[PDB]
This record gives sequence, C-alpha cells and structure tokens, in this order.
Amino acid sequence: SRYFKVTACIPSLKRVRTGRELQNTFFTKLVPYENWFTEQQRIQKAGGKVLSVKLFTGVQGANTGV
Amino acid sequence: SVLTKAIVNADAEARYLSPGELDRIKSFVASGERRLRIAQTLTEARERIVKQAGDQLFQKRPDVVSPGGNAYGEKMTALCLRDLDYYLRLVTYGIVAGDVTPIEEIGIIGVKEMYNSLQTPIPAVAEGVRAMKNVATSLLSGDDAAEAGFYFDYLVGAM
Amino acid sequence: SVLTKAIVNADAEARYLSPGELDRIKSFVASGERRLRIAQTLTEARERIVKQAGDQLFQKRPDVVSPGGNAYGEKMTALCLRDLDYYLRLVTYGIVAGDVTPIEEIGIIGVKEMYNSLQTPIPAVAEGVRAMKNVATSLLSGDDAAEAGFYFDYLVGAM
Amino acid sequence: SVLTKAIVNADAEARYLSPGELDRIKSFVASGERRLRIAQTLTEARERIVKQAGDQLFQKRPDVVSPGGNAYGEKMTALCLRDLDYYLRLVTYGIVAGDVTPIEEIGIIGVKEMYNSLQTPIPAVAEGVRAMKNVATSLLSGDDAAEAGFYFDYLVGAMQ
Amino acid sequence: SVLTKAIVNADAEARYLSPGELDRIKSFVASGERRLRIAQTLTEARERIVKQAGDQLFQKRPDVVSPGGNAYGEKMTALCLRDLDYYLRLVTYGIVAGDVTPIEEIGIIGVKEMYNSLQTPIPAVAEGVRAMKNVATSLLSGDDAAEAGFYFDYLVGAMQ
Amino acid sequence: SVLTKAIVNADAEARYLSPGELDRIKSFVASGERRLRIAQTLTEARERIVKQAGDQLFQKRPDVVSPGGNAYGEKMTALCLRDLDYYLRLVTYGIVAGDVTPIEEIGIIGVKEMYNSLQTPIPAVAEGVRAMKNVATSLLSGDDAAEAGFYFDYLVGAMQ
Amino acid sequence: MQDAITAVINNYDVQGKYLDGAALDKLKAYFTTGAVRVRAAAVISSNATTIIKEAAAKALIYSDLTRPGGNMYTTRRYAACIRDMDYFLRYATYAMLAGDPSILDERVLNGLKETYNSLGVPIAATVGGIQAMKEVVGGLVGPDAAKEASIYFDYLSSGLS
Amino acid sequence: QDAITAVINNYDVQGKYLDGAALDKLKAYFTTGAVRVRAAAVISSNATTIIKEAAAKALIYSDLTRPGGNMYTTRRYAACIRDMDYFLRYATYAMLAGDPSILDERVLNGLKETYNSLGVPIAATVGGIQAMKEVVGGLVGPDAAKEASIYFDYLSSGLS
Amino acid sequence: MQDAITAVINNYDVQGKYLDGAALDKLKAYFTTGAVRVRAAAVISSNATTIIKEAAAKALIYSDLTRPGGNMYTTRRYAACIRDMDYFLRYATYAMLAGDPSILDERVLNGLKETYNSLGVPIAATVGGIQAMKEVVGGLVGPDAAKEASIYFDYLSSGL
Amino acid sequence: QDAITAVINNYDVQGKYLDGAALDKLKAYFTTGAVRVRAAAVISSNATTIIKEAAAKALIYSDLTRPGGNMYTTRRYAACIRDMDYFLRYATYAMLAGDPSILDERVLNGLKETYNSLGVPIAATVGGIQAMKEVVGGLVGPDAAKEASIYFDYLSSGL
Amino acid sequence: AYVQVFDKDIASYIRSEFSALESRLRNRETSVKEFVRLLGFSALYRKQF
Ligand SMILES: *[C@H](C)[C@H]1/C(=C/c2[nH]c(/C=C3N=C(/C=C4\NC(=O)C(CC)=C4C)C(C)=C\3CCC(=O)O)c(CCC(=O)O)c2C)NC(=O)[C@@H]1C
Ligand SMILES: *[C@H](C)[C@H]1/C(=C/c2[nH]c(/C=C3N=C(/C=C4\NC(=O)C(CC)=C4C)C(C)=C\3CCC(=O)O)c(CCC(=O)O)c2C)NC(=O)[C@@H]1C
Ligand SMILES: *[C@H](C)[C@H]1/C(=C/c2[nH]c(/C=C3N=C(/C=C4\NC(=O)C(CC)=C4C)C(C)=C\3CCC(=O)O)c(CCC(=O)O)c2C)NC(=O)[C@@H]1C
Ligand SMILES: *[C@H](C)[C@H]1/C(=C/c2[nH]c(/C=C3N=C(/C=C4\NC(=O)C(CC)=C4C)C(C)=C\3CCC(=O)O)c(CCC(=O)O)c2C)NC(=O)[C@@H]1C
Ligand SMILES: *[C@H](C)[C@H]1/C(=C/c2[nH]c(/C=C3N=C(/C=C4\NC(=O)C(CC)=C4C)C(C)=C\3CCC(=O)O)c(CCC(=O)O)c2C)NC(=O)[C@@H]1C
Ligand SMILES: *[C@H](C)[C@H]1/C(=C/c2[nH]c(/C=C3N=C(/C=C4\NC(=O)C(CC)=C4C)C(C)=C\3CCC(=O)O)c(CCC(=O)O)c2C)NC(=O)[C@@H]1C
Ligand SMILES: *[C@H](C)[C@H]1/C(=C/c2[nH]c(/C=C3N=C(/C=C4\NC(=O)C(CC)=C4C)C(C)=C\3CCC(=O)O)c(CCC(=O)O)c2C)NC(=O)[C@@H]1C
Ligand SMILES: *[C@H](C)[C@H]1/C(=C/c2[nH]c(/C=C3N=C(/C=C4\NC(=O)C(CC)=C4C)C(C)=C\3CCC(=O)O)c(CCC(=O)O)c2C)NC(=O)[C@@H]1C
Repeated sequence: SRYFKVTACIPSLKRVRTGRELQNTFFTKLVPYENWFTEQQRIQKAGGKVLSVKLFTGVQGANTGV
Repeated sequence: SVLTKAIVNADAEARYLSPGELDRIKSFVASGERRLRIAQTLTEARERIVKQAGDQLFQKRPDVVSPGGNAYGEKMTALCLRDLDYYLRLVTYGIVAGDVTPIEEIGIIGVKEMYNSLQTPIPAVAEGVRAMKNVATSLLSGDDAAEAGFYFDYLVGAM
Repeated sequence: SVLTKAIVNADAEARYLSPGELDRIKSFVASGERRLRIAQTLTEARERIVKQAGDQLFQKRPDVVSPGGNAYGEKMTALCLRDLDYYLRLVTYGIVAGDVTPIEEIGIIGVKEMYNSLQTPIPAVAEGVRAMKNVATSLLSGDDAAEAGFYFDYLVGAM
Repeated sequence: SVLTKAIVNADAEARYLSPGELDRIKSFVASGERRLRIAQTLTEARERIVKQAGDQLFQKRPDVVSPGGNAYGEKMTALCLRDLDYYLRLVTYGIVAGDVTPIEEIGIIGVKEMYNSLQTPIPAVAEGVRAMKNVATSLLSGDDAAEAGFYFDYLVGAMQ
Repeated sequence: SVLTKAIVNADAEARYLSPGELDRIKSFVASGERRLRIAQTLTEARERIVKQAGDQLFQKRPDVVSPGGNAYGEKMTALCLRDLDYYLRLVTYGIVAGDVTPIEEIGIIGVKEMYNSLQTPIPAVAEGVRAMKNVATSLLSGDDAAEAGFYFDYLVGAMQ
Repeated sequence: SVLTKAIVNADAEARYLSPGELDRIKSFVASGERRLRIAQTLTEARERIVKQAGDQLFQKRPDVVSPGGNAYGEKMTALCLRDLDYYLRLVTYGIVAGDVTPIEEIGIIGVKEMYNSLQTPIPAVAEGVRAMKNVATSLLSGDDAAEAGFYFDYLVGAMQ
Repeated sequence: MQDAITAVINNYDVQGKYLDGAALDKLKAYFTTGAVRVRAAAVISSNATTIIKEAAAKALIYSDLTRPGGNMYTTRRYAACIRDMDYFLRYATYAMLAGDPSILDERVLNGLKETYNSLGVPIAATVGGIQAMKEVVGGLVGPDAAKEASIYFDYLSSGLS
Repeated sequence: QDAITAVINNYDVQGKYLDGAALDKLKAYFTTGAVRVRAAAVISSNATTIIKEAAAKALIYSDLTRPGGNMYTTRRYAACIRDMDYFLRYATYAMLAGDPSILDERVLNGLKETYNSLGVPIAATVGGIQAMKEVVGGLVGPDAAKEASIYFDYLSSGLS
Repeated sequence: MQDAITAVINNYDVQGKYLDGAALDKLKAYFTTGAVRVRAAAVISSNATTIIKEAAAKALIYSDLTRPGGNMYTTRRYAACIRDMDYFLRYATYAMLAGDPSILDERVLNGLKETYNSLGVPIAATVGGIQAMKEVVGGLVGPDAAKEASIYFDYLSSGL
Repeated sequence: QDAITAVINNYDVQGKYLDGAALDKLKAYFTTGAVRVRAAAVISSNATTIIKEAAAKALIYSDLTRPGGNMYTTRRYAACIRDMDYFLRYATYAMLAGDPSILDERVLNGLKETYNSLGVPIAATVGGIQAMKEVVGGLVGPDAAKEASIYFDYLSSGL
Repeated sequence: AYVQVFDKDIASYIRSEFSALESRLRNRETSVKEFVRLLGFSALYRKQF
C-alpha cells in the first residue's frame, strides 16, 4: 500500500501543559494513503500547519498495486 | 493476483506462507495456462461481445436510449459501449490474475460516485455486464464459462 | 479448514466470497478424496513412523536421552514419544482440513511457553518432527509425500 | 426545532444558554404564528399541489410512467403520488418547526437505500419535489414563498 | 465571531451551512451595526472609564497601592492602569465580535499563571474590571449597558 | 546508577527531586566507597572465579561439553568461559552503580534471542552464573557477599 | 467459526483419536456436497439485491409496518430493515458453504433477540421475512441446493423465535 | 477566520482601540452579509450540478479521463470529484466569512505538496476551479458573483 | 505490493490495450517458474533459523562487531542484528514467490540506508550478511531455485 | 545519564574491568555530590523567585511583552515562563547527575526547530537562561555556582 | 498499548508478532496513534474480538 511521510506542527492554544509536549507539538509520521486524507483534515481543523508531505511508499499514478 | 493476496496476508501476520496458502498458489500456477486461453478467446470475440450485449441492454431498457435517458444520442451511446468494452478488458485481466483485485482497483472503487456524478443508472450498467456475460458464456466452453462467470458475477455484484 | 479461512476473510471485509476464493474452495473439494487417502495411509503406519523417528532423533541428539537431558529415563522417553505421536495426529488432521489452522490451535500456540516450563529443548522437538517427515515420506507416494511435507514443514517452522 | 437545536449546542458545550441564543429563541417564537399560517395555507391546497406536481413530473419524465418505468400502472402511479404527499406533509412540519431536522429524520436519512431497493429513480423524485415547490410558491405570497422555498430546496438537495 | 463559529461547526460536519445556521448569521449581521455603536461609545469614554475605575479600585483596596503592595510606586501604578486599559480594549473587541472568543484568546488563557509570576493579586484585578463595568454602564443606555455587562461579567468570571 | 533512577522518576512526575529522594541519593554516595572495595575484591579474584565456576558447570552439565553440545571443542569452551567472564564484569559494574540497569542494558535484553540463535541452552548459562556466585560469595565477606548476591541473583532471574 | 470438516476434527481431537473410516465417510459426504454449495453461493451473491427486494415485496412492504406508526415506517427504519435482511442472507450463504450452523450462532443469533426487544422491532415479522427470502433463494439455487440452503434459513428463523 | 475578526486582529497587534475607519470596514461587511447568505443557499442546493457542469466543461471528454490520464480509473475519477466538492464547500464558507484565511488554513495548506507527490496536474485542477466559478456565477446572480469570484480566484492562485 | 502477473496487467492497463499473445507469453513464463518457487519457499521457511545462524557464523560473529566497541556488541544489539537478518530473509522469500522486486522496495528498502546511517550500523557488513544468507539459501533450495532466489538477495544488497 | 554511568560506559566500550584510575574519577564525583544535593534543594525552594527575577531582568518591560511581541497575550506569556521553568528543572537534574547528556536528550533535542516554526526568538530565550544562571549563582553560593553555571551555559550554547 | 488494545489476558500471550511495528515506533517514524491503529488492523485483534 502507498504510504505518506508527513511532518506537521500543532500548537496548544486551548491550554498550557507542564509536561514535555515536544513529540506532540512537532511530529514526523508515516500515514497510510487512505488515512492521510482524514488526517490532513484533522490537522487543519486543529489549526496545526502541515510543514511537509511526501509519498514514502508506492508509485505515483499507479493503476494497480495501490 | 492470487499470489499478491497470499503474500499480503502473510506480511500482516508477519509469518512465512502457510502450507494451505502455498497449496493454493500451486493450484493457481497449474490453472494459469488454461486461464490464458480463456482470456485469449474473449479478447478475440471482444468486438462482437460488446456489440451483442449493447443491443440486448437497449432492448431490455428502452429508457436508457430515450431522450430523457443518459445513453440517448450517438455520442452517449458510444460512451456506453466504451464503458462495456472497459469492463470486458477488466474481466480478462481478472481471469489471468485469478483474483478480482486487478479488476477492483481499476473499476469497482469509486464506481458508484463516478456514475452518480454522470447520472448514469447503476442497475442498467449491471444489466449490460450481465448481457456481456451471456454472450461470453456462449462462445466459451462450459468449464471455461463457469470460470469467466465468476468474474462477471463479481462485477455485477460490485455495481 | 480452507473454507473456514475463506469465510473469515470475507466476513472481515463484510463482502460475499470473491470468485478467486470460491475457486480455491472448488479445488479443495476435488482434492479432498485424495487427501483422505493420504491421511489414512499415515494413520495406519503411525506406530512405525513414531518408533523410527524416535530412534533417529535419539541418534541425532544423544544428549536428550542422557542423565542431564530431559528425555532421559523410561517415563521421560515415553512422554517424548507420546509428543511425537501427538504431532503426527495433528498433521493428519491438517491434511484432511487442507489448512494448518486445526493443527495451529491444538499444537502451535503457546507451544514455546509450555516447553519452556517443561524445559524440553524446542530444537530437538523440531528434529523429531523432521525425522517423522522422512519416515512418512518414504511410505507415501511422491505427490502424496509433497502434500504431507508441507504440513510437516509448517510444524517444524512453528517450533 | 430551532429551540431543540439551541439546547443541543448548549449541552455539548455543557453551558447554560447564551443571551444571544436566548434572543434567537425569542425571535423564533414571535415568527411562529406567521409560520403557522404559511403551513395552514399549504395544508389546505395540499390535494391540488400534489395533483398538479404529479402531472408536471410525468410530463417532464415520460419514462417513469412507461411500461418499463417504475411509476407505470395505476397501483404504481398511486404510490408515486402518495410519496409526493408524504414529502409535502414533511415540508409543512418543517415550516412550523423552523428547522429541517423533523423533515430530515422522517424522509432524508436512508432515502437513497430505500429507493434503490424499490428501484425508483432518485432524480425523478427530486423533480417531483421541485414541481411541488413551484405549485406551492404560486399559492403562497412572495415572502411566505421564500420561507417555504428553503424547506423545499433542502428536500431537493437531500435527494441528490 | 458568530459567523466563524457557524462555519467551524459546518466544517467539522463536512456539510454546507444549514438554513437555521444561515438565519443566525443573518441576524448577527443586522445586530452588528447596533453593536458597533455600543463599542464606539465605550471607546470614546475609554480614558475616563479607566481613570474612574482605577480610583475606585485603589479606594476599595488601599493595600495594592501600599509599600508592600504590587501596585505601589508610579511605574507600578501606571502598569496597573495599563492592564485595566487592555481589558477595556478587549471588551470593545468582544462587543463588535458578538462573542467572548476574541477576548478569551488575548486575555483569559494563562492569565492566572502570568499574574502569579508577577505576584499581582487576581481578586484585585477582578475588582478593577467590575469597577470599569460600573463606569461603562452609566455612560451606556440601559439596553446597551446590558449587552456590555455580559462581556464585562465574563472577564470577571475568567479572572477568578 | 541510582541517581539516574531518582531523576527519571522526578521527570515523569515533572517535579523537582523530593527531599526523601535526595536523602537516598546522599546515602548512596556515602555507600559508594564501600561498594568500590567490594567490586575491587571480585575483580582481583576474577580469573579464579571464572575458572572454578566453569569446572562446576561442566561437572553439573556433561552434555554442554559433549560432541552434540554447544560448548564442545576448545574454541567453543573458550567462548563459554569468555561469556562467564563477561557476566562477571557486568556484575562488578552493577555493584559500583548500585543498580542493575548497567548490567541489564549490556547483558539481559535480547539475551534469549542471542543464545537461541547460537543454540546455547539458557538454563546452563544460568547455572554457570549461579556457580560464579558461589565462588564469589566465599571470597567476599558476609555483608559484602549479600550485596554481591543480589546482582548475581538478578542475572540468574533474567536468564530464566 | 466452525465448519463441517473442522467439526469432525474437533470431535476426534477431544477423544484424542486418530481419524477413523466412519469419520472419513462423514468428511467424504461433505466433499461431494461441496461442489453444489459453491455453485449455489455464487448464484445467491449475484442475485442478492433482487432476493431482498422480492422477499420484502412478499412480506414487509404494502403492509402496516411500512404505513405510518409501523416499525418500518420512515426512510431510516426502512433502510435498517433491508440492511438486516442482507445480513441474514450473507450469513446464511456463509453457513451453506461451511456446512455448519455455528457461524450463525456466533455472529447473527447471539444477542439478537435482546437487541430487537429493546428496539421494539417485531420478531415474528422478521422471521416472516427470513422465510420469504428462503423461498426466493430456493427458486434461484435449484432443488438440490435448495434443501441445503433451507436448513440454514430455518435455523436463523428458529433462533430469532 | 472572519472579516470582522481579521480587522480586530490587525488592531490587536497594533494595540489600537477600534476606530471609526475600522468600524466603516465592519459596516461595509454587514451590508454585504445579506447577499452572501442568499448566494450560499443557492450554491448548497445546486452543488452536485455545479460540480457536474464544471467536470463536463473541463475534466471529462479529455486525455485525463482517457487511459494513461491522471483521472483515469474509477478510483482516481472519484478522488478528483471529491476534491472539486471540497473546493466548492470551502469557497462557500469563505464567501459567508468574507475572509480568504479559511481557504489558506483548510484548503491551501499542504495541497501543493500533496499534489506534487501524487503527480496530480495543478493547471488542470485550476481549470476545474475556474469552470466551477463560471457555473456558480450564473446561479448566484451578478452582485453575488463578484463576491464569489474572488474566493474562487484565491483558491486558483494558491494551487498555482 | 505488486507481482509479475499484476505488473503485466498494469502495463497493459495504462496503455488501455487488451491482453495480447506477447503479454500472455510473459505470463506463461512465470507460470512454469511458479512451481519451483513454491518448493523453494517451503524449504526456506523450514530452515530459516539455521540459515540465519550459518550466515551469522560466516560473517557477523567471531568478528570485531561482536567484540566490545563493535556495532553488534551487547545482547540488545546482537538481537537487533539477527532480527534484521530474519526480515531480509522473509521478504526475499515473499519476493521470490511474487516474481517481482517491488515488495522489497516498498517495505525493506525504503528509508533503510538513512536509518542505518543515523544508527551507525555498518552497511557493508550488513550487505556481507545478506550475501552470506544467499549462499546458504542457494545450497538448500537447489540450483534452479537458487538463480531465482539470488536475484532478490542481490536486489536487497544493491539497495543497501 | 550520570557521571558514574559515564565512567562505566567508557570502560565497557574498552571491555576493560574497572580500574583504580576509573575508581578515582568516581570518587571525585562522590565528594562533589554532597555539595550538589544542597544546591539542588536551594534551587527547588527558590524556583518561582528565580524565574521571576530572571524575567524581570530580561523578558518583561520589553518589546516582547508589548503588543506585537512574541510574549504578548496571556497565553504566550504563560508559555514563556513555562519554558523557563523547564530549563531550570533540567539544569538542576543535570547538576545532580554531573552529566550534560540529559540536557541533550530531553531539552536540547528538536528545540531549535520547534522554536523556528513557532517564531519564538532564540537569542531572547538564551538571554533569559543566562539571567537565570546569574540569579541561581547567588542563591547556591560560589562553590555550587561553578557547577551550576556549566549546565546553564550548555543549554545556552545548544539553543 | 498492548494491554489497552487487546485485553490484559491476551496481551500476556504476545511475544513478538508486532516486532516490526515496535521498531518503527522506536525509530520515531510512526506515532503512537498509528501504532494503535495497526494493532487494531491485526489478525490477532480480529481473531479475539
Ligand atoms: C521564554 C523564555 C521565551 C519564549 C517562549 C515561548 N515558547 C512558546 C511555545 C512553546 N515552547 C515549547 C518548547 C518546549 N516544549 C518542550 O517540551 C520543551 C523542552 C522540555 C520546550 C522548551 C513548545 C512545545 C511550545 C508550544 C506550546 C505548547 O505548550 O505546546 C511560546 C508561545 C508561542 C506559541 O505560539 O506557542 C513562547 C512565547 N518566547 C519568548 O518570546 C521568550 C523570550
Ligand atoms: C492592576 C489592576 C493590578 C496590577 C497590575 C500590574 N501588572 C504588572 C505587570 C504586567 N502586567 C501584565 C499584563 C498583561 N500583559 C498582556 O499582554 C496582557 C493581556 C493583554 C496583560 C493583562 C504584564 C505582562 C506585565 C509585565 C510588564 C509588561 O507587560 O511590560 C505590574 C508590575 C509588576 C511587575 O513585576 O512587572 C503591575 C503592578 N497590580 C496590582 O496589584 C493591581 C491589582
Ligand atoms: C557458556 C556458559 C555457554 C556457552 C557459550 C557460548 N557462547 C558462544 C558464542 C557467543 N557468545 C556471545 C555472547 C555475548 N556477546 C555479548 O555482547 C555478551 C554480553 C556482554 C555476551 C554474553 C557472542 C556474541 C557469541 C558469538 C560468537 C562471538 O564470540 O562473536 C558460543 C559459541 C557458539 C556459536 O555458535 O558461536 C558458546 C559455546 N555455550 C554453552 O554450551 C555453555 C552453556
Ligand atoms: C414518485 C415521485 C416516484 C415513484 C414512487 C413510488 N414509490 C413507491 C413505493 C414506496 N415509496 C415509499 C416511500 C416512503 N415511505 C416512507 O416511510 C417515506 C417517508 C415518510 C417515504 C417517502 C415506500 C415505503 C414505498 C413502498 C410501498 C409500501 O408502502 O409498501 C412506488 C411503488 C413501487 C413498489 O414496488 O412498491 C412508486 C412507484 N416511482 C417513480 O419512479 C417516481 C419517480
Ligand atoms: C427487518 C426485517 C425488520 C426490522 C429491522 C430493524 N432493525 C433496526 C435496527 C437494528 N438492527 C440491528 C440488527 C443487527 N445488528 C447485528 O449485529 C445483527 C446480527 C448480524 C443484526 C441483525 C441493529 C443492531 C440495529 C440498531 C443499529 C442500526 O440501526 O444499525 C431497525 C431500526 C430501529 C429503530 O428504531 O431505529 C429496524 C426497523 N424492523 C422491521 O420492521 C422488520 C421486521
Ligand atoms: C452503458 C452501459 C451506460 C452508459 C454509459 C455512459 N458513460 C458515460 C461517461 C463516462 N463513462 C466513464 C467510464 C469509465 N471511465 C473509467 O476510467 C472507467 C473504469 C475503467 C469507466 C468505466 C467515464 C470516465 C465517463 C465520462 C466521459 C469520459 O470518459 O470522458 C456516459 C456519458 C455521460 C456524460 O455526460 O458524459 C454514458 C452515457 N450510459 C447509460 O445509461 C448506460 C446504461
Ligand atoms: C480534480 C479536480 C483533479 C485531480 C484530483 C485528484 N486528487 C487525488 C488525490 C488526493 N487529493 C487530495 C487533496 C486534498 N486533501 C485534502 O485534505 C484537501 C483539502 C480539503 C484536498 C484538496 C488528497 C489528500 C489526495 C490523496 C488521497 C485522497 O483521495 O484524498 C487524486 C488521486 C491521485 C492518485 O494517484 O491516487 C486525483 C485524481 N486530479 C485530476 O486529474 C484533476 C485535475
Ligand atoms: C545486522 C545484519 C546488522 C545490524 C542490525 C541492527 N539494526 C538496528 C536497528 C534497526 N533496524 C531497523 C530496520 C528495520 N526495521 C523494520 O521494520 C525493517 C523492515 C522489516 C527493518 C529492516 C530499524 C528501523 C532499526 C532502528 C529501530 C530498532 O531498534 O529496531 C540495530 C540497532 C542499532 C542501535 O544502535 O540500537 C542493529 C545493531 N547492525 C549490525 O551490527 C549488523 C551489521
């Protein structure tokens, strides 16, 4: 399956947290292609900004093997 | 394909291929040569299958080729036949693969959404595929026809 | 069994059985009668297979039947042979089922944990199964042997 | 209803109703009497609206009332008209409620699935609702018609 | 503002704005002109409101402007008045927005923590806001005052 | 070492070190000098401890040094003794650290997997460590032995 | 779930017995029936939408249920009922291939009565619908297949009632 | 966010109290509001058709739909029309809001990078957006069209 | 992933061409090889543990890597390395059945170089281990199977 | 990690058993330890004040706090003082440990990148850290101050 | 995570089915959420629930 590597930052506008939040704040992750759409929207709705998107696995414009 | 499906299940389980899985692969490779011939037959008869099925569909559904209907007009009728041709090509691919997965990616995912935007009636499309199956079955030998039927049935089920 | 596996995959996907899946079922039902005979052969030769395999294992691994070793002593040696018999019974079940699932539930899940508590060496158990395979292969016809081999190999892989 | 919607938003927030929200409730209760009259008008004209809309729909879509078509035959034609009547009743309910929610629960959820089993074409149903809107608009005064139109439009949007 | 809130709910649902939601937007835009006038009034009277409120606060709390107290000294007293001015500016922003959200983001989140580091007493700050409310209410007409009061009350609630 | 443990607990709680925790650190630093001596003793006796333990192990398990067995042959026997030496070095490190963590990272994580690939029997390895403990205990004074025993026991528990 | 082949195996495994001729004959019986079952399953899958439509027409629709105040009144409820019908059909097809009723018990049958009672869905009407589906299915599958298909449909009906 | 909030935010960074010039901009928005609400309702009702027409104008009967084209295969076709829907929905939101920011926060953010990895052609997408704009312009009517056009153009510029 | 059969299909699908004899011949070629591959896969699965053991013995163990200061020193690192070896073997087996190298690219090969460089794992040594596994595998599978098996092992090595 | 563990790790890579020279380094740490514990207790008790004083020295009465500044708005102000607390707590941990590694593993790693995305000014933050150091130096007293200073400087250099 | 997603009892039996998933998490290339997704999309989950 095609996979997306995504780097995104989400700021904690609702409440300040004492424990280290660095992993939550700035995260690079591998997303299944199907999941990414929903995830992208969720980051937008949070007000986080998606710094970088790349397709980790799979071939661009593939009819099959997707 | 059969093999792709088996590998994928194994990878999810993070295990080597199970004996049963291996056996199915063995059966498939033996079947393949026969499958290739079945596919070849349909390819040669493709033009006639589409034509005959189209006529049957239009007889079954006068409405589709009527001023209201989507199929109506030369441009539209051509597109309807082109669609039937597409599905036949997909079915041939399926027979050689031994699995519907190749068919499924190209044709069956998002099909509802595409046709709804077009406003083409999905049941009529299904009837066309059924019609194609009947034509294809006649040209194929009985055992060959049964194999081909499964793929045709899947398409009808999908839409 | 083959059929159980296919149904389970379909239910997860929440779909009717795919043509490919259906084809595998058809192949299995045809194979079954031959499979039954293969299983019957091994059952009849069971006593000798176990005996021969045991001897081979003990030759291969002197240590297991040594004062330090787990197998050492009459009681312990009997238990080791009983275990070999158990695995053979499981393999026969597998052949008729056409899948390792029946084998897997009874014998392969928690096997490591059970043997570790017992302190029995897992590799030695695997060798015994390999030994049984060789004996079984000789009695079976070549094609029959290949089918049986797959199940034997699975067991060896599992431990 | 408008009030139900406001309460639900408050409950999600776990707060008492805001003054602004309360004001909107006040406006709605004042509007209600006018809304009741609009609904009453359509109810009285219901029989004619359905009849006129049906005829328009059948003219617009000859196919539906054709031997192939679902609507064809007396029994089937009656059922098609009954459906139009149902949708009109729902619209009236909506106007008094001031919200589409009453309409939505009874008519728009699972509608696709129901009609697909029946094999009724969804676009034709939408046309029928559009037809009903036009008839209803004519009987209603302009401002009343606009209010009614919104509910009619929602139905058309839902069946798409 | 109200409009932002409506859009956000729609986006979460991934749906176009409901008629009811649209109606609320319409009401808000009509109200806005009245709201602008209320805000304008307070802006013009801002300098006096702050001054009067400050005096009241210092009378109410002699301690804050005492050698021990945080407010004591010219520099410190100016800062205390600057804070009062800030809160008033936020309130005006709120009135035009029709929501406390603008106020809330700038002034009410982490306020406790900020003041605790400063060592400023939170209750005294609340009293100052209350004082500002009373001055503002007097200049505003009664209905206008009620609208303004809500925003003032929220601030007082937030800083508690 | 112990101090790392204390810091880690504090960081999880997101708090400065508790007085009690600080006291334990103080006790540990005082104990360290005594611990160093205990470690020194074992280091000096290391060569003999390994040799004696090896012999005991081979007597206990003839199979390991048998043609089938992993240990069999000079090369293999040397490797088995080298392994025993490694574990002893780890134990000394543990005593000075006051924690098993140093031991654990180097020797106890993935140990099962490593030995399974090698095909070495894990229980025999455990017996070797037990044997080393007995030799080490004899050379150590009683209180020193108890301290050393804990680390030895942990190893035996880990490889089990 | 369980199937026929596995059921035989499991019975032998609890006994600890190696497979015996009597057991083998039961397995052999299944193998002959198998080919028919596969054909039946393919027929059902292709005609599933129609089967549901016909069965609904026979029992559910043109009835008080569909009329206002009936359980299947409103689009939402109508859609739910046909979804349930589809479930029953899919599971019955699975059971027919398997040759065992167990899957029906494990997935469909368990807790259904309680769910329906809380919902206020009428059990007898549902049973009626299942019986109707059986009749339609019987036609399509053909006689040999029909007997096999019928038992699973009857099993569902008995469970619900 | 919103036109009203945008003005507020600009003032807040300056620290300036709201002023008449600012108020005038807010007033301008309030008048435009009523038109916008009507336009939004039109778009929501005709959304499916708008997409259909725009696709017909640009996407279909093209190389893209033909084999080897980006929109070839049902899956890709469905994806493209889904994207078209989002652009329409967000543009409608922006028009109500009176602010381009939501487009930046929701649609525009991460789109270019996604498209480049996918190999989706930007110019064709832009073409589709422009086509939707033209269709929308007709339905909304002239006064509304000008307002609607700016948001469509904003989306197009972002993607390019 | 992709296989041989699907790869042919996909190439034809982008062209839009129906399957032709030349394509069929490639498929036929695969079908003949298939039976051999299945036998090879079963051999590898049964002997997997030993294959890894032998390969490690050939390259990894008795080396500086295993000695202190080496990458594979400590149990944790040793276990990691043999886990990686197992991965390579399992994936190569999958690739051999598939008749396509793509799965290796999609799972194993992507990002491995970068991961290893950050970790400081030595690529050349890893490659050496893969080559060793290939040699062991070649023996067990037998000559006809070995050629097929070798290409996938070489593919992994080249990627790393 | 810790000074004690650092010595151990250096020996482990060499493979050497612990030696007297190594022991001496450990002994050195043990003497310093008592001082460090006292310093840590001082810092914990005065932590709130330390932050207050440092903020007064650098952060407040500045453009940052004024509108349009990074620390403007209550939320941002609170965030900045939270960050200051983090630095203080971690520096205290490092001082007890006698090793800078913890700072690298928790505080220093990824902070620069986070700050750049946020638009927080690094130089101002560094200024704040230096201010805290000065305040801390006073409270801890001279002997403790030297030890405390190195960790503060390490944080500053990293940022 | 194993204990949340499977229950306590089933989580005990797990030896290393998910070892590959663990490594990606250890590497910090996947998030915890993603790891939980994949435990859910697993044969073990499906078999047990
Ligand atoms: C204060 C001296 C200066 C300042 C600080 C500042 N920081 C933020 C926001 C964040 N800071 C961090 C950093 C960390 N998270 C961690 O886990 C650690 C190490 C343990 C650090 C140091 C993070 C993650 C944030 C985001 C908020 C959150 O809680 O997740 C701000 C606010 C900016 C924003 O938009 O969030 C500020 C002001 N900036 C200055 O101007 C001071 C000089
Ligand atoms: C007056 C009612 C009380 C009072 C006030 C007081 N405040 C300070 C110092 C500051 N106050 C603030 C507050 C804000 N900055 C913001 O950005 C916002 C949100 C818009 C607020 C409310 C800040 C950050 C400071 C620091 C200085 C600066 O910003 O330039 C003082 C001085 C104390 C000091 O150590 O700075 C005082 C006296 N004190 C009272 O006791 C009154 C009840
Ligand atoms: C002796 C008690 C038993 C025994 C030992 C044995 N070990 C090996 C081979 C190796 N042992 C290790 C172990 C370690 N590496 C580490 O980093 C640590 C912790 C510090 C340990 C304990 C390693 C790496 C090897 C591999 C070879 C090498 O030195 O690089 C053997 C040889 C077997 C083989 O296949 O290599 C043996 C015999 N085996 C027994 O039977 C005793 C019970
Ligand atoms: C008319 C515009 C179209 C048309 C209509 C048509 N409908 C039916 C049958 C039914 N339609 C419904 C609809 C509803 N039931 C509800 O609960 C609601 C909401 C309150 C609706 C809208 C139902 C349930 C039926 C089934 C009949 C029954 O009560 O049992 C038919 C008859 C077809 C049949 O086989 O029953 C027809 C013709 N047909 C078209 O094609 C027109 C476009
Ligand atoms: C149709 C023959 C009858 C009917 C059905 C009906 N069912 C519901 C709601 C539910 N149905 C189920 C049932 C199942 N879930 C399962 O897991 C299984 C076993 C495989 C079944 C059969 C469930 C759980 C629901 C509730 C949740 C959902 O809707 O998905 C309704 C709706 C009831 C309501 O009040 O909303 C209806 C109408 N009712 C009839 O009239 C027929 C007799
Ligand atoms: C014939 C059975 C029915 C019918 C067909 C019909 N199709 C169109 C238009 C299109 N059909 C497709 C189909 C596909 N594209 C793909 O990539 C695939 C998967 C391989 C398929 C099946 C497409 C993309 C189009 C859009 C036009 C284009 O290709 O550029 C029409 C015309 C409708 C229109 O407005 O364009 C018609 C009529 N119509 C019926 O009613 C028949 C039952
Ligand atoms: C249609 C006008 C053109 C087109 C579109 C197209 N898009 C994809 C795939 C994706 N598009 C997106 C875009 C978005 N995700 C979001 O969150 C938003 C904001 C709401 C947008 C606009 C994403 C994330 C994907 C990936 C997965 C998904 O389906 O969402 C495709 C498929 C490409 C593929 O290789 O699969 C296509 C075709 N391409 C055209 O041909 C048109 C010009
Ligand atoms: C053995 C031949 C060599 C070796 C191995 C080694 N690998 C790691 C660490 C990692 N290995 C991977 C790789 C994979 N993860 C996967 O999911 C897959 C695909 C199935 C692979 C191949 C990853 C991601 C890591 C990092 C995370 C983890 O710990 O799992 C190490 C550990 C390095 C460390 O410093 O911890 C080692 C030792 N190194 C050697 O010495 C051999 C040459």
